[PDB]
Amino acid sequence: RREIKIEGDLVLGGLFPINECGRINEDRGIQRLEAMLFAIDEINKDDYLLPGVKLGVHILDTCSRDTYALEQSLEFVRASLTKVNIPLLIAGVIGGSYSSVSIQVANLLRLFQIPQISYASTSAKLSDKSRYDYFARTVPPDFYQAKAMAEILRFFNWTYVSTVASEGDYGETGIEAFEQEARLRNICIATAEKVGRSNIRKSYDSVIRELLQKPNARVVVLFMRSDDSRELIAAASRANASFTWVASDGWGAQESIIKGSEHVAYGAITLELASQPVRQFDRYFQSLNPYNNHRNPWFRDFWEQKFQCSLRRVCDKHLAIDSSNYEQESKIMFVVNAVYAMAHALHKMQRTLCPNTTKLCDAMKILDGKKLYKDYLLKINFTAPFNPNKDADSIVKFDTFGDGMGRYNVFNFQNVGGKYSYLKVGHWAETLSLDVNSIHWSRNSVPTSQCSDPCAPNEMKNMQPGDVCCWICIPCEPYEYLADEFTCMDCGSGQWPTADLTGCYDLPEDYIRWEDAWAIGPVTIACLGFMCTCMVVTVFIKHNNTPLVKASGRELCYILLFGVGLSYCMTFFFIAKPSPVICALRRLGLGSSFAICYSALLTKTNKFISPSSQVFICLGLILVQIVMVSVWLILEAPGTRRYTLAEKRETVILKCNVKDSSMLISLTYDVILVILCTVYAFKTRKCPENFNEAKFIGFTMYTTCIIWLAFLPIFYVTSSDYRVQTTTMCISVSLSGFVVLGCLFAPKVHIILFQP
Amino acid sequence: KVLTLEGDLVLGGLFPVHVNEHRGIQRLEAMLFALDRINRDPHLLPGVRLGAHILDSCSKDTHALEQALDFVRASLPTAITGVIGGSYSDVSIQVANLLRLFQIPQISYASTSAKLSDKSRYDYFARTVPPDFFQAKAMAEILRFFNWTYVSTVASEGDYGETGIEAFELEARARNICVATSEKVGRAMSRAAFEGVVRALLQKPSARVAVLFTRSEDARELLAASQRLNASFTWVASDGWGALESVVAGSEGAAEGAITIELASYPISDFASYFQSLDPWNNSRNPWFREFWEQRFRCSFRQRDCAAHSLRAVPFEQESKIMFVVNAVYAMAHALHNMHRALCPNTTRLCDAMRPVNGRRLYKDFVLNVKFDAPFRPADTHNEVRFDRFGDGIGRYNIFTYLRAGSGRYRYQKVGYWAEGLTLDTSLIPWASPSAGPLPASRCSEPCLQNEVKSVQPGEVCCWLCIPCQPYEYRLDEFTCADCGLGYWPNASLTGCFELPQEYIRWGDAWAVGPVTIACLGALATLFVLGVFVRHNATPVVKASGRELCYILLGGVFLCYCMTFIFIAKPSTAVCTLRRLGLGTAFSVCYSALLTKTNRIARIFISPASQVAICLALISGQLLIVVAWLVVEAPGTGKETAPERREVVTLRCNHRDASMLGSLAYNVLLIALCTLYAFKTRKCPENFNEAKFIGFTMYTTCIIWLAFLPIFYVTSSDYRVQTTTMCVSVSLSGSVVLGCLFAPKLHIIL
Ligand SMILES: CC(C)CCC[C@@H](C)[C@H]1CC[C@H]2[C@@H]3CC=C4C[C@@H](O)CC[C@]4(C)[C@H]3CC[C@]12C
Ligand SMILES: CC(C)CCC[C@@H](C)[C@H]1CC[C@H]2[C@@H]3CC=C4C[C@@H](O)CC[C@]4(C)[C@H]3CC[C@]12C
Ligand SMILES: CC(C)CCC[C@@H](C)[C@H]1CC[C@H]2[C@@H]3CC=C4C[C@@H](O)CC[C@]4(C)[C@H]3CC[C@]12C
Ligand SMILES: CC(C)CCC[C@@H](C)[C@H]1CC[C@H]2[C@@H]3CC=C4C[C@@H](O)CC[C@]4(C)[C@H]3CC[C@]12C
Ligand SMILES: CC(C)CCC[C@@H](C)[C@H]1CC[C@H]2[C@@H]3CC=C4C[C@@H](O)CC[C@]4(C)[C@H]3CC[C@]12C
Ligand SMILES: CC(C)CCC[C@@H](C)[C@H]1CC[C@H]2[C@@H]3CC=C4C[C@@H](O)CC[C@]4(C)[C@H]3CC[C@]12C
Ligand SMILES: CC(C)CCC[C@@H](C)[C@H]1CC[C@H]2[C@@H]3CC=C4C[C@@H](O)CC[C@]4(C)[C@H]3CC[C@]12C
Ligand SMILES: N[C@@H](CCC(=O)O)C(=O)O
Ligand SMILES: N[C@@H](CCC(=O)O)C(=O)O
Repeated sequence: RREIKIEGDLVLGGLFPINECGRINEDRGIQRLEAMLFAIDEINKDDYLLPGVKLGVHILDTCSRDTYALEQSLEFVRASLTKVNIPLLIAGVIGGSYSSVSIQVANLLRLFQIPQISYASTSAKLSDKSRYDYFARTVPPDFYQAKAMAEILRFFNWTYVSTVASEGDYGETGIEAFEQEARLRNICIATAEKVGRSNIRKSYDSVIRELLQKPNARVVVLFMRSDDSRELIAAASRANASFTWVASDGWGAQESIIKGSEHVAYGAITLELASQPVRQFDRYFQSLNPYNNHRNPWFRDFWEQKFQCSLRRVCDKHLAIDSSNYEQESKIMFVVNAVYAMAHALHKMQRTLCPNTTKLCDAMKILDGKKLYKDYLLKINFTAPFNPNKDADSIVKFDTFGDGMGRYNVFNFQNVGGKYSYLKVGHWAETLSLDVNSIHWSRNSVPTSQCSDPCAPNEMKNMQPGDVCCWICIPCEPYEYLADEFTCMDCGSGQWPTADLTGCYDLPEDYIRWEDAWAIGPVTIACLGFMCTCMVVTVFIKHNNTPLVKASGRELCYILLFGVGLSYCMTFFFIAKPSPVICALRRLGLGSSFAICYSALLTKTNKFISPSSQVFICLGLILVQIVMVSVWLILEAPGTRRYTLAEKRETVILKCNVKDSSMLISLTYDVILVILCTVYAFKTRKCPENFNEAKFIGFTMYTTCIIWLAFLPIFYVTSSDYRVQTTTMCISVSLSGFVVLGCLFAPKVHIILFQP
Repeated sequence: KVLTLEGDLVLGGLFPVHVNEHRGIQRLEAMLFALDRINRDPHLLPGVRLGAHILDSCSKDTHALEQALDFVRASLPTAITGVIGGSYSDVSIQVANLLRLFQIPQISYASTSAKLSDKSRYDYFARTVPPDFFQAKAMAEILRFFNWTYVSTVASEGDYGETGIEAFELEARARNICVATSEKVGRAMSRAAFEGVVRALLQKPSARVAVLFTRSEDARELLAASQRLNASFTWVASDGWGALESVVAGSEGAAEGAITIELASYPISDFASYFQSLDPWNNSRNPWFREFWEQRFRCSFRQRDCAAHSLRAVPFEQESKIMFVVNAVYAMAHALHNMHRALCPNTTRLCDAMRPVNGRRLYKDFVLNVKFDAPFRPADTHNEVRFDRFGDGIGRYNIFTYLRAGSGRYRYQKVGYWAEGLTLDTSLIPWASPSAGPLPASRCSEPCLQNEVKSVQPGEVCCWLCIPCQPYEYRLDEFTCADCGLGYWPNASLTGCFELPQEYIRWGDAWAVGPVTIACLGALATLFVLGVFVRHNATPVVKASGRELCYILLGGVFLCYCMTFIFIAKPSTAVCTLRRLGLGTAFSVCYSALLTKTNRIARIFISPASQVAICLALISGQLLIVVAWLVVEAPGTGKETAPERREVVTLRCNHRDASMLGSLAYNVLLIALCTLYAFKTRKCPENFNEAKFIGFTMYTTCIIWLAFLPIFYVTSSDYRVQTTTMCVSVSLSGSVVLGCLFAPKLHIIL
């Protein structure tokens, strides 16, 4: 048990990590330990701060272990019992550097009402004034640093990063805080390792191997204590790591962690608290030798370790700590400020409470913890002891919970000129102030987030593979819509995708549209068919002018003219828009006109009142058969005008959508009766008065059978594909209405014979 | 001073000896007796013997810290596997805070405070006595089982009351129990303020039960105030008024039937014999027994005036908590035995692996998962000692319902117990079956028949009005009157919104039996009569009116006659379309039939082949208007044909209702042509019987026009009997014209 036992009227304890625990820390333990001694003597040699009383110390060691800290911390509360190495009363102690050390000591000291303040315990678990009530700080908590790292990553467009932490209370506490900050800035962590302080071969190699097996993430964040950073860096050299490490205040600007393995830490970003170096402490440390520093038991080991010799065998014993081999620790001003916290607080508490004399009055024999800490420490405001500035940064003030203020810096490992040294790159007062001067690993800032890249709305298939938070883009949606991130839904078969891709709107179908391309072809025949009706009307106009008695066509010719007159008109409906009224009339018009014309010819071929009634009866029998099937077909007219030709939504088109095969089936028996009556004529061997007309009937009907037997296969092969294939169907129907006019021309030429 | 018992695994104690008699000495002797009995008892640590390290607490936090520092100064004395203490909440909290850092678990026996139930701050702390907030679950269970929902919660200013009330409020949400009002009872704020606060609790006559998480004095003074006000209440009180006759004192009040939750205890018989046998000579281990003997018996050992007095005279009674100390010490012993049987299996003695305390694994694994049998059992087979995952014990509560029927007053009678199950003996409660209810606190607007329901909750959560919508407004979700079918009452299905397709088609006679039979009879007679003239086809033609007029007349009468019969049909999508087509063609042809005949007479004052051409041309023009109107109108079935407050009665075509006005307009053109045709006739001499029929037809059109006005107003919104009757009149008038047209043929043939 080696410790400093400087006595005095009032004793201020301390806890420093001198041992890293055979080895001795050179920059974190000894440098901070000498700062407290330097501040203590200045307080004694002062006139405007607590005069007449000398301050002693009870500094101990922690070995960077929380369990060992508790055993040493028990010495502080020894003098607070008074029930039974004489103990000394301690007004307050200085907290340990590590967060884990501070937590264990703070919990123990809370019960005995012993105030404690730290200089480097930047942990977010503390500062909750419900458990660690008697604990103030000079440094900001561990949640501004998480924001600083998130801002740095977002500034360099870094998204895919990996994070590691230590099993100590400092490790996992800040990782959780970093999680929300990463999620807010649209970035994610690859993996969240939790490595312990056990060894290197068991765990450190596995952690590096996991990062090495996936070279996709080139930049990682090192949120670990300084104790665990030394061995990981050495382990990285063995595995030949080439990462760009982003370190917290743990690594900081230390030049002892990277010793012999600096070839892997190239271009590493480290965050360290801003602190102006103190010039007075430089003279004290540079003129420090073992021959005049018998107060420090650990100085002999530090001298034997920093300057390799024995007090290389025995050294010349003349060399001194000079600027050539000595650098100022960043967290030295905090230690000096920490010592002055009690020095100023006790001055505000001793003189004010006992204005009669500037000494230890009888009221100060027993110290208090509630009044000393809550009232005085939380409001103490005083300028920096040894600093050339008087701005807001120089003055130290405790917050509501007891803290400092965010002054995180952005260091960089920026080897230049053959010398390995850190160099300042930015500042994080409240805004990003990084300047682009860092010398990165190879030739520029390493790029990351190659697992996910900005895609285009054309694909919209942001599916997630087995890993997490990095989607890869693949084309999907063959004219579909994507209303979700990773799904390509199939839209309606009769619709077309929108420009915004969030929906599938109904494309405008194309009808015959009258004046158009070859689809307008049957319209020309329909117009020609209208002229045929006018010619038929002209024949009818000449028919009533003294009709021939021997013709016997008093009304059968008119019915035939009526049959062929609407045959041309039915072609107009078939080439018109697919209206519900037209779709119903298309089937009825074609069947009625064909049956009526065929029936009239059959009746004429086979007094005169009975054939007219028979012609109407047979035509009516077919007509009532049409409406018999119409009620099962036209009843879907409200549901008609629906899109069809749904072949992978390849430009679907709208049509009647009902009675497609039924209309073809309907025409089957319409012509079956016609052809049955055609063959029953048997050439109609009769008198020559009507034999020539019968020969015309025997020729027109014979041609009608041939064209009908050939038209039906044309209808089947042209099914679907409207406006390109239905045009042939419309052309055939118009041709079907045109040819029957040619059949009606046989009576016309017979009437022409009568004319002259 | 320090009490040390020779052993191997020394155990710690923190009883508040300072000299306190009924709380300090009793439990100390309890654990000493338990340790002595278990040292000689087999089946638990046969080789290794437990020790004792008893340090007083003085009921102070600083003294507790100073004494407990001894338990951590060793193995930072023999390494202590654990300490037993926690008589006071503050002492237990301080000791748990001190001992959590050194990984030395403890078991408590009397720390019932709810502040120690969180493992975030006290990770290595456990207790045997249940905390004070487990009574809340029993409260809600007994309240729900007794049909009580409206409660008047009463709290206390202390931490106990606040924790109990917050636990009860949190746990009552799952029990469907709402707090009518929440109040506070301070540490005796004022005598006159208690009347005000009890009035604030009793402001609602609906609520009759009141939770009473208050201490003994507060409950007693509140009961006194209630008795002064002379109010009637049932109080489901807490451990503060737990089977205590001092709290009720002599003020009976309304304490009858007040359910009380009281902690249970074991009547240990072995400990009584041991405790009655202590003397200040043989029991030299105790360093405070001399002071206790001096204080209790009022004598000094120096004066030699203490031997006469002895404990054999004064009766001995346990303070309802000696069981907990024995349970805690035996839980520690069983945990140590489980260590021995799982860490030193080869050797029955203490192996080298048990030299460390191993407190971290011990408490987490084999302390919270112990199920040892009940020790010193009075044969009540209760046991059930098992610390939960929150490091807290469980126990049973003996319900003590207040009663005064047997002893007159102050008779606490046990009813049941709460041990992982609610057990109430209703037959023992004074509110037996022959009573006007067990003072039902009940709820607010809760009992409803579900036929009427609003469920808006104007006030409290339990309060919800059940008022039905006036038309019942197709209520589906029992919360908002929906509009699935319409704004009136539907068939309601299986208690939900619906849309009944029910409607009247007027098929079974109804109020139109006459017109239905008249139309069919007239149609058959007219068709048969018309065929008589066609039989000859030679006699009428020589008297003019050839087959062209005969065919038109025959077609006209057939169309109008059949149009009357088609009216009686189901108004489907086809019927609405043909409804316009019915009179759009039948009335057109008959009007055009007489127009052609009238035009021929006017033109003669001929073109027989073209005589029918002009007649059908006018008919086709009327059909052209009909086809052009029906496509725009698009006739369809109309669901809305009933008034706002009536059910669906008629499903008449809504489109045809507007087309009905146009139907008269369509018939107006036919009527206008008929009037113009009649004027063109002028004189009608010789065979002109149709002129009289034309005049009758003009009256018929006027009658139809006269009957057309009520169709828009009332004749369409009615049961359609009048609408169907109008078709018969039009058909009959057309048949009357036919009777006045083929009147010559009726007489010439005869
Ligand atoms: C507008 C259209 C659709 C109405 C229905 C068709 C009409 C115009 C047709 C169908 C049957 C036809 C009749 C059939 C037979 C004869 C007998 C003849 O000696 C004179 C013409 C006459 C009387 C025809 C007139 C026109 C007629 C009535
Ligand atoms: C002249 C002979 C041969 C045929 C009789 C003419 C027929 C086919 C014509 C004459 C007037 C035409 C109508 C004129 C206007 C419209 C409105 C339009 O939105 C749908 C088609 C529709 C309803 C037409 C249907 C066909 C129609 C009724
Ligand atoms: C008298 C002889 C020449 C017969 C004349 C028939 C005329 C009037 C008929 C025959 C086919 C008819 C067309 C058939 C279909 C349509 C499409 C519809 O959306 C508007 C009306 C329109 C464009 C019709 C107008 C009238 C029409 C051209
Ligand atoms: C005239 C325009 C508006 C429509 C023409 C449609 C054609 C295809 C149809 C529709 C209704 C049909 C008429 C309906 C009823 C009859 C009565 C029957 O005893 C002879 C045929 C006849 C006269 C039909 C002839 C063909 C017809 C006129
Ligand atoms: C709108 C429709 C219903 C009007 C009527 C159309 C049909 C049924 C009509 C129009 C012309 C009529 C024909 C006209 C003339 C004659 C000659 C007569 O000696 C017998 C009846 C007969 C043969 C008729 C039969 C019915 C007939 C064919
Ligand atoms: C004017 C009269 C004398 C002769 C002509 C009658 C014609 C127009 C009638 C007779 C039967 C009728 C059909 C009967 C049933 C249906 C089914 C319905 O879902 C749509 C209308 C439809 C398809 C009707 C259309 C019109 C129709 C074809
Ligand atoms: C007899 C001739 C001259 C004229 C009448 C022709 C008939 C067959 C035509 C003309 C107008 C047509 C109607 C026009 C519109 C509709 C609405 C649709 O949702 C169902 C079919 C329906 C109801 C049609 C049925 C057939 C119809 C009634
Ligand atoms: N400040 C770091 C460690 C400081 C140091 O290593 O000096 C922590 O959170 O413990
Ligand atoms: N249960 C009380 C005291 C227990 C007792 O007095 O027995 C507490 O919170 O400490």
